[PDB]
Amino acid sequence: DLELGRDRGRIGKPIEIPLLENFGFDSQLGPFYLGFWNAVAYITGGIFTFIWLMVMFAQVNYNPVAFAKYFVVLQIDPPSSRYGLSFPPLNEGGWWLIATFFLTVSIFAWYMHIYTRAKALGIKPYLAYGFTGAIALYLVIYIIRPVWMGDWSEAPAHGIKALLDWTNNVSVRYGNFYYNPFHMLSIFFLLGSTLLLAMHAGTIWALEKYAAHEEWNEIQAPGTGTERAQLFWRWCMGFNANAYSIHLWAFWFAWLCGITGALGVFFSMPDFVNNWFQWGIEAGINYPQGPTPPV
Amino acid sequence: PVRTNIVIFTILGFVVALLIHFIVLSSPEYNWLSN
Amino acid sequence: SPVRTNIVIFTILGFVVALLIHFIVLSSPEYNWLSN
Amino acid sequence: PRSPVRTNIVIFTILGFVVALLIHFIVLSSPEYNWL
Amino acid sequence: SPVRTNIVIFTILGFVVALLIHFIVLSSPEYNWLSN
Amino acid sequence: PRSPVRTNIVIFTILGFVVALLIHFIVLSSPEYNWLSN
Amino acid sequence: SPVRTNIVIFTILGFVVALLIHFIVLSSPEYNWLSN
Amino acid sequence: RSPVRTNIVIFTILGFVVALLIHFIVLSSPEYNWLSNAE
Amino acid sequence: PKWRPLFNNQDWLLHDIVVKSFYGFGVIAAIAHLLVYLWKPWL
Amino acid sequence: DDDLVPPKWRPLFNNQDWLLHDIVVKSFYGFGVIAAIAHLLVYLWKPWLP
Amino acid sequence: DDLVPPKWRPLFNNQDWLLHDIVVKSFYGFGVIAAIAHLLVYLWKPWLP
Amino acid sequence: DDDLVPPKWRPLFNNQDWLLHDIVVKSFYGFGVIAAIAHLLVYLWKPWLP
Amino acid sequence: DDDLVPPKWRPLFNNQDWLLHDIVVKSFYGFGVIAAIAHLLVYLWKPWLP
Amino acid sequence: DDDLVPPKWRPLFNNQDWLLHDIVVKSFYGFGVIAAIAHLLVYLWKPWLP
Amino acid sequence: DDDLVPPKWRPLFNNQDWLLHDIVVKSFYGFGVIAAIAHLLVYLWKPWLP
Amino acid sequence: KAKDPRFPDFSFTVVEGARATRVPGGRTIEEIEPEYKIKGRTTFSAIFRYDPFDFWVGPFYVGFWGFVSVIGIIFGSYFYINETILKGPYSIPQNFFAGRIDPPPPELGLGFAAPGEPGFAWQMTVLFATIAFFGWMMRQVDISMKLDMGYHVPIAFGVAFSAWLVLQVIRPIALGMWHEGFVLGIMPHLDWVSNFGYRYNNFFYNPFHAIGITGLFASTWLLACHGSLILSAAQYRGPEGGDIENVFFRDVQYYSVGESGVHRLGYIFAIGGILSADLCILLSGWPVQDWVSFWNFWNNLPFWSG
Amino acid sequence: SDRQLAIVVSVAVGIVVAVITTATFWWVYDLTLGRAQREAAQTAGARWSPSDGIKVITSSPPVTPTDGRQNWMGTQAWNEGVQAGQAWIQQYPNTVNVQVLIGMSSAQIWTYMQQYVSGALGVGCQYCHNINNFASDEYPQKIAARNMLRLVRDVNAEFIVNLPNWQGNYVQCATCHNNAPNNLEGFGAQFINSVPPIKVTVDPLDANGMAILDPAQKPEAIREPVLLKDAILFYIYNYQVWKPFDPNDPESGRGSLALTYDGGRTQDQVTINQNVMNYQAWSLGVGCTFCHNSRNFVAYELNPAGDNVLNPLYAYNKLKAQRMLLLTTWLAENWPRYGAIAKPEIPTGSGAASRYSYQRLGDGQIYNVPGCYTCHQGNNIPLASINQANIPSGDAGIVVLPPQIRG
Amino acid sequence: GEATQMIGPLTPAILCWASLILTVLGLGLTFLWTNITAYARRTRTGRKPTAGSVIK
Ligand code: HEM
Ligand SMILES: CC(C)=CCC/C(C)=C/C=C/C(C)=C/C=C/C(C)=C/C=C/C=C(C)/C=C/C=C(C)/C=C/C1=C(C)CCCC1(C)C
Ligand SMILES: CC(C)=CCC\C(C)=C/C=C\C(C)=C\C=C\C(C)=C\C=C\C=C(C)\C=C\C=C(C)\C=C\C1=C(C)CCCC1(C)C
Ligand SMILES: CC(C)=CCC\C(C)=C/C=C\C(C)=C\C=C\C(C)=C\C=C\C=C(C)\C=C\C=C(C)\C=C\C1=C(C)CCCC1(C)C
Ligand SMILES: [Mn+2]
Repeated sequence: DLELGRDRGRIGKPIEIPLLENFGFDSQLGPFYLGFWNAVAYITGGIFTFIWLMVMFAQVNYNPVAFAKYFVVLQIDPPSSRYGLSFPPLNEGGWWLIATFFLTVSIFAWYMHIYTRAKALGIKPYLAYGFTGAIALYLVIYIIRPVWMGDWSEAPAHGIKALLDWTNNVSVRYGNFYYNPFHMLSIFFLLGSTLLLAMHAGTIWALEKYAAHEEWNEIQAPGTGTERAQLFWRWCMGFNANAYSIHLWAFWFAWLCGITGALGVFFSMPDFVNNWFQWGIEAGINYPQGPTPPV
Repeated sequence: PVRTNIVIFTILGFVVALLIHFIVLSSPEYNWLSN
Repeated sequence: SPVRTNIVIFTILGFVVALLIHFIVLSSPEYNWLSN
Repeated sequence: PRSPVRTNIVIFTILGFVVALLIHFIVLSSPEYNWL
Repeated sequence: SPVRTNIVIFTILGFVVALLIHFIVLSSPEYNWLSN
Repeated sequence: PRSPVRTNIVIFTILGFVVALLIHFIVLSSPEYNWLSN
Repeated sequence: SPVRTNIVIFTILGFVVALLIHFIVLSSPEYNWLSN
Repeated sequence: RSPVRTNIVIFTILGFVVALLIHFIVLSSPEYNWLSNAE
Repeated sequence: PKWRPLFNNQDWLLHDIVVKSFYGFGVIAAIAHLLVYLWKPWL
Repeated sequence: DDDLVPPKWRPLFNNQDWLLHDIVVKSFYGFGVIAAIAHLLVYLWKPWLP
Repeated sequence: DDLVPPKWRPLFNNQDWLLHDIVVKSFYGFGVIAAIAHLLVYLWKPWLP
Repeated sequence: DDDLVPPKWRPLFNNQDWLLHDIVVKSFYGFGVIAAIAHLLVYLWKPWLP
Repeated sequence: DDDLVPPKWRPLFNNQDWLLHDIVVKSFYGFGVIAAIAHLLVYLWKPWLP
Repeated sequence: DDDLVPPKWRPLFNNQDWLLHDIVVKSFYGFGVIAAIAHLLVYLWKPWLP
Repeated sequence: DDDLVPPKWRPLFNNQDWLLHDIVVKSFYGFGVIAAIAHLLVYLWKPWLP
Repeated sequence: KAKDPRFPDFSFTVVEGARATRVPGGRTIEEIEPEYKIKGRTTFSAIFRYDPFDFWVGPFYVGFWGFVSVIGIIFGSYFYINETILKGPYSIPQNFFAGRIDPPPPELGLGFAAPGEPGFAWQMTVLFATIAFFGWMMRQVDISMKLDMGYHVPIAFGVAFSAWLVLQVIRPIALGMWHEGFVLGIMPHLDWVSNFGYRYNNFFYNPFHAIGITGLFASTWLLACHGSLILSAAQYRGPEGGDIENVFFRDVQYYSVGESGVHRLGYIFAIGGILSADLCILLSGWPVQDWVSFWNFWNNLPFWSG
Repeated sequence: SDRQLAIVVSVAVGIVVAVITTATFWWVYDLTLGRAQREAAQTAGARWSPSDGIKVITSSPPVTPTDGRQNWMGTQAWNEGVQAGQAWIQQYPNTVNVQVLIGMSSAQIWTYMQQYVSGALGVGCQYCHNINNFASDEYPQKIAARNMLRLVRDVNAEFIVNLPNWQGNYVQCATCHNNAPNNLEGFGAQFINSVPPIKVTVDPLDANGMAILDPAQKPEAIREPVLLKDAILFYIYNYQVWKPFDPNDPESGRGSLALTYDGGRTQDQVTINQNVMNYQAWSLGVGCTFCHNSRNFVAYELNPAGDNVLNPLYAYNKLKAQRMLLLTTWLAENWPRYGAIAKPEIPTGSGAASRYSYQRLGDGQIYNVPGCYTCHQGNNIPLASINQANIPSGDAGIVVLPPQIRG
Repeated sequence: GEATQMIGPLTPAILCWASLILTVLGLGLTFLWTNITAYARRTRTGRKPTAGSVIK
């Protein structure tokens, strides 16, 4: 909310590409807005990107061809379980710690940037309230669970293939994450969000002819376009949701996925749940296992 | 012309100080919090 | 002059720095007074 | 503004820095030529 | 108006290039200055 | 006198550099020609 | 009628099929002019 | 008019793809391998 | 200019480009298959 | 305008696409000649067809 | 408004024609230097024979 | 209406901003004074430096 | 508005940004000498370079 | 506006852009000649090529 | 709005943008000498090219 | 607004006057519903002149395809309940989670079972569920032509139906056995989804699975951002009415894809990921049986040997 | 029915063309690759016969030994070796120097050796024997063969005949040699080309089941950060069981690779463990559900529920894998005793084996130790292993596999 | 019963059943609320707008 800039924080002049209008997309790349918070976010993100890329590059002994070849499988490891929450020497966890701190600062600065910019323009800051869910998931996974168990070693490594490896490792270590009451709810909300986006986007694209994509003008005054969507869904399944209600559904279905699932990640530790399949056995939802070998 | 350049400057003065402090603290002998 | 904005940003920076310093000092393996 | 030469120049210059970086890194990763 | 945006990109390029070889030199065990 | 000689020219320069890059990299990856492996 | 875009697809198709044929020929153990 | 232009492009794409795949299949065969035979 | 309300003299030229190519395709392909199968035949 | 384009192909073409396609065709035939030379000279090195 | 070749009037103006000329001349400069490099590397170590 | 603001920093400040800034100055300086005692107590309990 | 600022630095400045900006140099330098003293004491504690 | 430009490159270069092309052309040789000297020096250290 | 810039660079830029493009050149020249003196100390410490 | 004359349109038109039918307070269900109840335009009423199915029984449009879907729903649900919840390991409340239906045995191959053999239930349930889903597909097609709309919702539901059809028909047909489907039952189907994919050595290293994961996550992110934008800007009444949304994103994300653009992008985001997931399932087991070592070709590529 | 019938005609035509082109493509596949694939597939899955090694013996260039031995490769050398064996068994019908194969006549020794010791290693008589005097041990290769004959008896009797659901397969001389005398491959191409080059820290399990975190209490090879492949090798050659399999509880049978229990390791060690299990899957040419159920990797199911993606023989395979992990740690422990020639430096060039099959054992010497892929080579049942149903009963079976090394 | 894997004072079966029941109940209630307030409502009190069209 310092906003720097020349003209209300915006530097430069708009750039217009008329080709994008043909496919249905807006033709202007606007003036760039530089504020305090987005400047901090950009600086911290650049530092994090530099640290990540350079620590990966040093592992292949600065070979560009080997860097390109092994870029996906290269990773930065967190501190080992021996150090707990302490600061290890570099190249064995210090690099991970510095990069994680700067990434957290970048995320918080971006949240402040969107909150401030929504307030400045007069609209309500509902984009930041929704970003709070992704922030919660990231915070839990990276800091809160590791700091709670006192091991940095349970946070994901800094690589493209490292995230997939961490997902598989966490699921395997804590017993078949499919038996997670919150990861089940998380899957419900995520798949429901994808389904919701599919139906809503398909409806609006179909009703493009009736100016149903002008949602701002149809919230206050529906018109024939909104009606030929409400009736479509009412005839399809027996209930509909006007322009305002459907966006509430979208926002809530998207946000709840972060919270229900941050809870799932948080509870997956020896203090609360160690075996999720044993949890399901105690819940009686498993198909019965069977006899042990005779021997 | 100069207000932006002051703020940007500053937030660099801060990020670089944080970076050097972390690198100094992570080094084994220079760790003053382990003894 | 953005005196109010600078005041708020300065206080938030102080809070963040104090939190980080407390975390780093308490997590260090010499100063965690959990030996009592 | 009779020609885009004032922006093409920046593209050529950025082409120079990237090629210099790539060649420098390739030579630095050579076991023969490692100077550090 | 004349382009005077080079000054900003050029300062950033200087910072990035200086930070690059201040990291590469650290990675080298012999040229390290932070062990003892 | 309107048609995209410039657009074809700027795409005719990137393609050659990309091809040369790749061509050089393959010959450097061959153990019998790699100069920086003696 | 599109003649200005069917010769862009023509050129890309020819270039891609040349790439593939050279790659396939270079991979054969009897046809390998580099590693021999 | 009705569509005959889509048919022309689809037919060319299908012919090219089938020819490429059939060549690959022929090339993968030990007997018909022509760029790998020694004696 | 064609008693064929489906094409027009334009798009019944384009079409015709495709209708030749096939005739040359058949002859050269038959020659290639004959040459190949004349050197290592099948059943 | 269409003065250069031959009269048969009035529907699709205009003047400049005729020139573009003509240079494309000439490039294609020169390409074919050079490729034929390369294929013949390669066949004398290591035949791939008995 | 162009003094380009009586043939290539429909596509070329002096500005674009001058641009096309430079890259045309540059391509043949590329050619002789690439021929020099290929001939030199062929004498150093033949690959194709 | 900026009689309280001294002529020195008149254009950058008005009455309310100056009033807030005086409070901020006192707060920061007392903050440092308490910091001195805190770091003194810490150093006479667990010296990290020599 | 433009008197305390110079007779050369005038298209680039006015009174308020000249102050607001003159404060920064005094902070900069003063930090700087503090940092020099801190670096001297740290190097006395242990040298990192021969 | 275009005065010092060569007469052939009038449609493309006015004074502003031509005076920039001149310095870029010069620097190319100020980033030329230096690079050749560097390579010559590195060559007689260990030749990469026979 | 310029009356200090050299004659040949007048049409390009004014006093405002060339006054700070003397500050940047003074930074570059001097940034160079500090870099050279710093480099020589390291080259005496351990040569990296023999 | 500046729609690039030298390229094909591909953009909407707004037909004649569907911009002035906007009542400033919203119409009730009473006036809206009779307006667009035209009697005709059905993918049956066009071929066969005059069809019925006691149309509209409440809020719902019955239709011929609705009847087909009702028949399929009744029979498939009967079979699935009768041998998932009725017959299972534990009590009926607990059997909901743990009940299962298993595919036919391998030696059946591609062929029907008998009314009582181990696999008849899977075959009948999948056939009747496919019929019900097809009926729902064509009912959605019918409702769209009722209101003169695009068929994008039927197309996306067809993409989902294509995922289901791949999984339960195409891969079993291509591999020659019905003993390649997936178990029916909420927790048994999770167990199957685990074991399949673990038997291919860490399904995470599937390229098309990664593309589908990206599509899913990006669709959720787009939904969140779009909902937040509309909810925040719904209450704004100022200088720029609808552009208050474009300028806000241009301040945040320096493109601000338009109002129609975001919906088109969401459609592509939702459908492409599921299409890639279909491809991943199709390629899993037929050509390749190991996904970790499938990347063995990456090491031997010409430019990477050292 | 207006002129819009054109689109449906187009659809019908494009469906017909798709049907005919797919049918013709599959006809071409049957005519070229389907035929070629099926002959090649028949070769795979067939057992190993003594003729396989005789063919490579007789169809190889003669070699010139530098250590004072005659050429042992080639049809002529094979012929004269067989003729000299005939002469020797004519001279002495009773053996005079056997120490492991006690109780065999000289004719059965000749017959057993010329098949299952010659084809097994793909070398002629001249490798270890002296043609003129057979019984004399002149070269270290014969001492190695003696000790390695002892290894067959020990390994069979200690691990193989003990296996639950044994199936009947013994280990002969060809099971890990696979018609190759020396420099055998311990890890396949999938392992070397599919394991990422990253550095990891591995925490071994203590005898009670807990982890050892401080480096000073760890085995020597893992006290420093190591590559993933080297940690895989350490786990393979340092495997122990701290919770012996008790059928009465389903959470038993946990060894050095156990993760999900009350004590437990962190998420990091799952990468190393899963890479070890990936190597095991690659060695046998099977998936992860060959022994495990993805719903929980701890169970020993016996009769699993979902059979389409699982192996019905789940628990027996899991227990066999545990026993052979113990076997390929016992081999590392006792390799110097069973006649293995120590290598000075790890061989490099043409003939070497992947650099991972060469290990530095306890007495600071480099050996070529076996691995999981050595005896398997992509098959869950080793194709060079002999089934007891393929062994004739009695006099003829003495030639095939000796009862002395049967266990 | 002694459940080893407890999340606070919550048995596994209670947590699963409560999660399912709460999700279904909430979904039904939100469906009813959304369908009721879709169109403008007409009664003797007044004409309530559709969902949020009177910025109050
Ligand atoms: C690539 C697929 C595989 C995966 C993901 C996998 C995963 C795992 C995991 C997570 C464990 C530790 C589980 C624990 O808590 O008990 C484990 C252990 C084990 N696995 Fe695997 N495994 C795989 C393949 C295999 C295969 C093919 C076999 C059999 C040949 C196998 C045999 C075993 C055995 C015996 C154990 C117990 C080891 C121990 O107790 O020390 N695994 N596996
Ligand atoms: C064995 C033996 C015998 C030896 C071992 C050898 C060894 C290991 C030693 C190595 C030593 C090294 C490498 C020393 C390096 C010192 C450096 C880089 C100092 C930089 C100072 C930079 C300084 C003071 C910069 C000051 C900048 C100022 C005052 C800038 C001011 C300004 C700014 C920023 C904005 C605008 C206004 C203004 C121009 C006034
Ligand atoms: C590798 C294996 C294994 C087999 C082989 C693999 C294979 C697939 C194909 C073989 C070959 C190909 C495709 C060679 C193709 C080469 C080309 C097209 C190069 C670009 C050239 C032109 C060049 C660089 C000249 C360019 C333009 C220049 C120099 C400057 C241009 C201009 C622009 C930018 C505008 C402003 C300034 C100016 C007007 C001067
Ligand atoms: C024994 C009898 C005894 C039968 C046994 C079994 C059998 C022989 C066959 C079964 C099936 C077939 C018929 C396979 C045939 C296949 C295909 C799909 C070919 C590729 C085609 C496309 C061809 C050749 C021509 C293609 C495309 C062109 C010319 C593109 C053209 C055009 C562009 C791009 C747009 C407009 C302009 C232009 C006309 C130039
Ligand atoms: Mn919308």
